[PDB]
Amino acid sequence: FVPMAFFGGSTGAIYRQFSITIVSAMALSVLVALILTPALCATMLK
Amino acid sequence: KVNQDGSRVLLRDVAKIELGGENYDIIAEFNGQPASGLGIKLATGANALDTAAAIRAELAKMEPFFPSGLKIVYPYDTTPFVKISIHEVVKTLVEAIILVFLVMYLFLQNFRATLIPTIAVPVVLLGTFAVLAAFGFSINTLTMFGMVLAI
Amino acid sequence: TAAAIRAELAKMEPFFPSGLKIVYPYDTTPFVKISIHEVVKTLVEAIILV
Amino acid sequence: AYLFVRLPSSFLPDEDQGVFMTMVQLPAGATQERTQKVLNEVTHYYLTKEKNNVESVFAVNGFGFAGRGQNTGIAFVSLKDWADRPGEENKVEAITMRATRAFSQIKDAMVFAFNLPAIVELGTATGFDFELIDQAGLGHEKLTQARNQLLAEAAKHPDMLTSVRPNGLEDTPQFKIDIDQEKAQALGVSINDINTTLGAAWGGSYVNDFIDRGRVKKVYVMSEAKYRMLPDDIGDWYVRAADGQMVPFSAFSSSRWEYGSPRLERYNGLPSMEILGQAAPGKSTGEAMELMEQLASKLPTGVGYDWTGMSYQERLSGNQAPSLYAISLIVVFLCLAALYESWSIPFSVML
Amino acid sequence: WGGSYVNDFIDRGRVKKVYVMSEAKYRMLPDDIGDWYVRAADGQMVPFSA
Amino acid sequence: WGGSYVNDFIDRGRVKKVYVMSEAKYRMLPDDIGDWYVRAADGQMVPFSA
Amino acid sequence: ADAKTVQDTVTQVIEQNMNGIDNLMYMSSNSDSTGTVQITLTFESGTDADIAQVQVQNKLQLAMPLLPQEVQQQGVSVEKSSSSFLMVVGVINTDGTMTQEDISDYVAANMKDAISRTSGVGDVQLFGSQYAMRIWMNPNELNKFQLTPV
Amino acid sequence: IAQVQVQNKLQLAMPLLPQEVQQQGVSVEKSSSSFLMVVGVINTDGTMTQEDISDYVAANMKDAISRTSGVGDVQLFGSQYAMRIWMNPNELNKFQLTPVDVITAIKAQNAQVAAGQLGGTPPVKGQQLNASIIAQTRLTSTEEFGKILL
Ligand SMILES: CO[C@H]1/C=C/O[C@@]2(C)Oc3c(C)c(O)c4c(O)c(c(/C=N/N5CCN(C)CC5)c(O)c4c3C2=O)NC(=O)/C(C)=C\C=C\[C@H](C)[C@H](O)[C@@H](C)[C@@H](O)[C@@H](C)[C@H](OC(C)=O)[C@@H]1C
Repeated sequence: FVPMAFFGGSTGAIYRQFSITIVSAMALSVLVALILTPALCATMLK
Repeated sequence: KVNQDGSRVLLRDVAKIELGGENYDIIAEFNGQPASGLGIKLATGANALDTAAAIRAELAKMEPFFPSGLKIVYPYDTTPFVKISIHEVVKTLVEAIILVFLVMYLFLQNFRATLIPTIAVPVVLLGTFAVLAAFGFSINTLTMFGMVLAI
Repeated sequence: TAAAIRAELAKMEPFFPSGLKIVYPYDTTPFVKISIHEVVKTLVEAIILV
Repeated sequence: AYLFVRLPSSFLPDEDQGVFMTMVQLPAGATQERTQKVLNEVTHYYLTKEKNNVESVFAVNGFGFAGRGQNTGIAFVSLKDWADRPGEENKVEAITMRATRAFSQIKDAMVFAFNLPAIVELGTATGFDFELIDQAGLGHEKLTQARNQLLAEAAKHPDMLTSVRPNGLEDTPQFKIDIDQEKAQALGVSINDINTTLGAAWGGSYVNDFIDRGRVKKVYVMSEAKYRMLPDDIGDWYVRAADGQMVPFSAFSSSRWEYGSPRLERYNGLPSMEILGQAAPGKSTGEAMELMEQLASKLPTGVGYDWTGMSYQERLSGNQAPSLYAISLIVVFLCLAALYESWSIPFSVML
Repeated sequence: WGGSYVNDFIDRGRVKKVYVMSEAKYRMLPDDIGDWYVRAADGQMVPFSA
Repeated sequence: WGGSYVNDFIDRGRVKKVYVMSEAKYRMLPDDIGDWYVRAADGQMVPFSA
Repeated sequence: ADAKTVQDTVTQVIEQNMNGIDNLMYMSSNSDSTGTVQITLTFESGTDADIAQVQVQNKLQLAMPLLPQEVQQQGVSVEKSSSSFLMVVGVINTDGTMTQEDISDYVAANMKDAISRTSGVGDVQLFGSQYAMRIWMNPNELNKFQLTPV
Repeated sequence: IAQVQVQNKLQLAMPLLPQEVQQQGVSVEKSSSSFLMVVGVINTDGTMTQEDISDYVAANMKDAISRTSGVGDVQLFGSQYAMRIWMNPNELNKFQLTPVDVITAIKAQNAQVAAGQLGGTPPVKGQQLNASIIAQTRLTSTEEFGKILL
């Protein structure tokens, strides 16, 4: 996802936008995966 | 001038005098009827939407005191699109999290064990908007489809 | 911003009247390009002698 | 491999934003009264035909988007809601189209009507912006014809989907008046006295401010319309000489018609001349550009050129794509290798 | 002695200054001053040292 | 009556203004207007009441 | 003024002073045969408009004392906006009680000045004109009584 | 920013400056001190001279160099072309003339004049002709400056 935020030029800041949102959020996914979903699973399930 | 006899010559004697336009280059009309208007361009770098809010808010203050039957009408204007526009995409962002609740039902089949994956989707998103905000970015079309793809 | 000079001068050469020549008398810039080449040289030697 | 190569690229899709524009370009120096005729003809087409979509038409005559004049006007068309307009016959992508062929027919002057490209404050309208430039003080004449040369060659080469035009200079008949300083300074007339008269009456004068209804405004001396429309009206103006005797213009003047420009353009400080044009469905955008430069070498001496707008943003953009995707390939590999502890297992997930 | 910017004119298409000075002669030494005569009400040129 | 600012002069190495207006004695009451005369076309002093 | 005269009297004089301006990409300009210059300096992307505008201005200013009194009089203007319209605002009268002449003027005198002062409004265009005291001379009369427009 | 504060304070002085210094100069800009380079320009074959070239560069290449990326100020070694009247007092005083008379004559015989148009701004309802009126014009040739009736 990141190598497109490195386009530069008039485009670049078009893509740079996508890249950022996706690579953030995706980290918040990995972060949440380890905190919310592990508990909250073992707090409600089966 | 005054001249020999008592007759004096006033300006009015050698020229019609009337209230009239600084320059007659621009005649407008709104559906073939008599009109006027301000054509407004956006300050370089300014926020289109925020600025429009104000152009309106000012106009708001001006109406109470117009003459007899003078009405503001809003011809051209890009603003409402951008609004409807991004909001349509925000719709296709809710309904997609509601349509992930269902597919977590045809494979799981529990009221409160379907949430655990669908209640950790709009957690991850809400926090992006926040990270967006930190990194100075906007909620723009590019930035929403960035989130629908994210889903 | 010294490429720019010559890249512009380039541009305005062809339309010069008969027998007009740009010369580059006093220009501090090829000193930069050497000064730096040298200090790269000592970087490889510095690796070499280690 | 193919499919990919058998696919056209692009930037961002056009969108029906529920508003569009419509130009009105009259043949340079045509009366505003005539420009209204067009405008009204335009107004009614929308208001009657497209009646099911067009909710409002704010038609403005006199207003040039980069060229003020009597020969120009613009119409701001706003449609009803997107809801009330099903199917692509009710999108701007066609509402326009139809209107374009609806005018650009029963006419004498050209009437471009179109939806403006989304997210493209000058970006990708896959045309080019050739600026034709004078670089040895040739003059306006030369440059005009020098461009006519390039313009006419570009005609011979339509073999690359093109529409190569200028930005509407096109000289226009204008009326010279040569005051005879000498005849005047001999008839006891001051040139200044002459000058103000012709000026002030024919191009009004801004004298000073007055107050109208608590606002400061401006005062203007000028002629009345009907004593300044045809050249045989300069007859009407006399001018008082020092002996008090009233002399008529035709005693220190003289005139003949001529051709001159109603718009002088310049680029980077030099008299220039902008040429637009494109590559539609056919050759590459940088192929077109190339040809242009080559016949731009044929052009007479002292004539040069440069690229502006979108054609400036072509020859720069940072560093391409299959290069920043090779650095992605490498970087994805090493990551899997890193995880899987091998050079071998990466090729399992990358494939 | 100083010259004076008067107007602009159009040289080959580019606006340039239009000055008015004096040949270098009668614009050098303290006696040159004498050479310049100033007209008067009546109609007589007067020696600058009047 | 109001005072007018004519131009500058240098006072001890410093530029400073030069104003010009009626001494206080001749600019107090409406009945003081009388005092002021203006040289007309032919060159005869005229009173304000005129 | 006529296009050539606009150019050779305003335009040329202005361009000639445009320089030592950071991040300047290129500079195009028009001279109408209405009598209207539009010199427009495009800046490299990322550049600070606030400053770009500052620098553009500091040069104009050196030229200013050289433009005809007539042009100063009208007010030369330096703005920073997009070429395109953000919006158009319409004003009509439903009684039919006012003219095109009046609605332009109402607008001008009563509504324009604040919108243009509104932060973010880089440019305003008045579709029509404010009033002015119009002295439409007649040249026969003017002669009858032995008077020039002077 | 430094540029700006400097320009902001400079304004408070401007009013108090001789309205001749004002009438001309006053510039505030980001100075350096050392020429980065000195691109000079010669002629190989007598078709050009000091004044000849020193004006080519002046009026053909300076403006664009002085406007290229990264470029600071630009000191031009020599001087651009000017219409040059070199007065003769003996020939003058002979025909009973002061340099005034000359300056006047120039100011009067070389100068560009505005002049409105046929089919003007607001036209009489009929009307079907619109074009510029081109009055007096600027003098371009060493020769025409020769013929200034004095
Ligand atoms: C790709 O760009 C397009 C849209 C930009 O979008 C938009 C919103 O922003 C614009 C910019 C930034 C311009 O700079 C511009 C412009 O410079 C121009 C006209 C048009 N004016 N006409 C109307 C009345 N009258 C003032 C003169 C002519 C424009 O409308 C625009 C324009 C707007 O439209 N040119 C003139 O005013 C002059 C002095 C001469 C032109 C003569 C010929 C007639 C034109 O060149 C024709 C052949 C076409 O070139 C255009 C119609 C283009 O459309 C197409 C299909 O090619 C148009 C530029």
